[PDB]
Amino acid sequence: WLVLFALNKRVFVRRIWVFYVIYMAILYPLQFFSYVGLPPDSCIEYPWSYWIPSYSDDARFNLSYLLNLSIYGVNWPSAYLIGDFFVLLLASCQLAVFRREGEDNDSIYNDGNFVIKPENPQYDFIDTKKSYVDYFKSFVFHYGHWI
Amino acid sequence: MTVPPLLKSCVVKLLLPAALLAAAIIRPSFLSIGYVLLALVSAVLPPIRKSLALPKLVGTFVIITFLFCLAVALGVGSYQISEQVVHNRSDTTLFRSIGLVRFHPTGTFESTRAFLPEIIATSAALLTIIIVMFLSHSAIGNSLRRLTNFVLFLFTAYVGIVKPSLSNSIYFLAFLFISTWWSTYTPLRHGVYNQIKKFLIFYSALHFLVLYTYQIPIVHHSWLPTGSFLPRLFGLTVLMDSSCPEDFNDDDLIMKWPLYANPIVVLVFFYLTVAQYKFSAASKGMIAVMTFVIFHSYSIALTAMMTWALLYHSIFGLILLILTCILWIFRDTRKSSFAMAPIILMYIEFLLILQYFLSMDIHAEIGDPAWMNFVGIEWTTLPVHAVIILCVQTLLTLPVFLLLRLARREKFYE
Amino acid sequence: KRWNALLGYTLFTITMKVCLQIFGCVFLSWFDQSGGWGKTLCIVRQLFS
Repeated sequence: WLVLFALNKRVFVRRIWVFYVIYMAILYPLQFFSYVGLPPDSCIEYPWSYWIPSYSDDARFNLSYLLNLSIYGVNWPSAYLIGDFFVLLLASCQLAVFRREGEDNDSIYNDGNFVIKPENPQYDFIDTKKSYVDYFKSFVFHYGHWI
Repeated sequence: MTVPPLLKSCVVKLLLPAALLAAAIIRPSFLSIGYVLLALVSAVLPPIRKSLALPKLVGTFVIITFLFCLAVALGVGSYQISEQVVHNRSDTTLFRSIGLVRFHPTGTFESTRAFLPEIIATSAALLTIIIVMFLSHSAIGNSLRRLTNFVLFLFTAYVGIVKPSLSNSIYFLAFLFISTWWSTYTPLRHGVYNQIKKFLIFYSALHFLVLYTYQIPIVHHSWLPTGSFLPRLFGLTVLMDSSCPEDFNDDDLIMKWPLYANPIVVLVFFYLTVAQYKFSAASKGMIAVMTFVIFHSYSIALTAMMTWALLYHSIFGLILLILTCILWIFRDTRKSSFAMAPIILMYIEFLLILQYFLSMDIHAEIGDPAWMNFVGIEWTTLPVHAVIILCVQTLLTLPVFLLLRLARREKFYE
Repeated sequence: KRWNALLGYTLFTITMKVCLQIFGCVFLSWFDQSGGWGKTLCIVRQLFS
């Protein structure tokens, strides 16, 4: 998802962000259900206990763990859930931003030519010294590529 | 933008042949012919001195290197893959001759050896790609030049000494010819010097070709055995014969320095020759020194001539000592040397060529004729002693050779 | 274009590292071979981390 996001312009991201947020909001309950798994009282084995019988028990356990498939009596880390929740928070808030949005966030190069544009709404911050915010602006928009 | 033309050109022209020769001496095959030829075509290439970018002829040679190296690497890889999929006969003879070798899991320098030459070839090809795509953007000096010409003269002598045979017989013949021309004190034309250098480079390239292509296991196994009539006469020694699970002559003498040193010595000779082709007490003190030098040159040369008579035993040496006492018995010692310098030069050069013939790589081919039992100079069966003794011989005959130089110089002064 | 290529290469290597995580945690048993081929793949395991 990250790869498809980064190497595409903002129009494609705007088109696919609803799909992405739906996918994440479906996976999160699915991931929690996978972490919970079947009750031990049910005494029903899982299909991924025999996906790779040619290997040792450790390999099968790690394969189920990386696929986030349920293991009887395993302590799932909370960091996974916290990270996925934060991804869900950011995805939902960015969806809200996407619905209420004009043409401010995307690139100014959608016109096609890459020469200096005739007029821009903001002054020449490099020569002027409006405030300390101007100092930070010059530092990060003039030496940010160095960082 | 700061592309160093000379630096990267030297890196190419020196190291890529260096790793080339390393991967060659790793294993011999038709890769010998092709890959050593790619090395030796460069020779003394037109330098990229920030003019006209890369030379057109140099660029053509380099792109030929691209094509040949890529084709060879791809062919070896494909043939190895085919052998792996499918798997001492004629097919196996071609298997060694192409550049492939059997793969076994039990070698630090052998298991890697199954694919190392093509890996080195591909690495050299990639470096050539990068460099070709990136490059497109005196009195003491004269004295040192003559000194390095003199040490190149001594190196011609030494590389003739290391393997006395028809492979170096022409080396010794060119040595003696240029030495006699230089001894007459006649300024040898730079055209003749260039012709001599060109002949030396051509025959040296032929020498590398024959010595290595003969080092291929199939050549010495099939066409003619190692140390047979032609190797004993012209001079052909195989260094490495160890191969993958299906090393020269004998190790009676452990050192065998000349035989092991022949490849590297002749290689550095080639490099020096191609580089050279491309490249108070007042006056009374040393004027009196030079006067004493010209008044005692015949004396010191004759004492060295005695020293030769001490070191080496022959009825020829008896002739040497009787001529020595004849020259040192009369009052006209300087005039006697002045008059009989050509005769003594002819005698000593004949003795050089005679001991050279006696020290040829041939052994028991001539037998032991009447000039052996009666006269008695050793056959020099061991080459370790032979190289040292003949080097002593030439470093000793240098001044008795210079005496004719001085005699001729004085002679045309009047 | 060059900066976007750097972006794409960083995302290429992030994907390769994530996919090699599972290759090293459960697919590492193909790496328990004998010498030679196993030695070479053991080295490539070292140099791909």
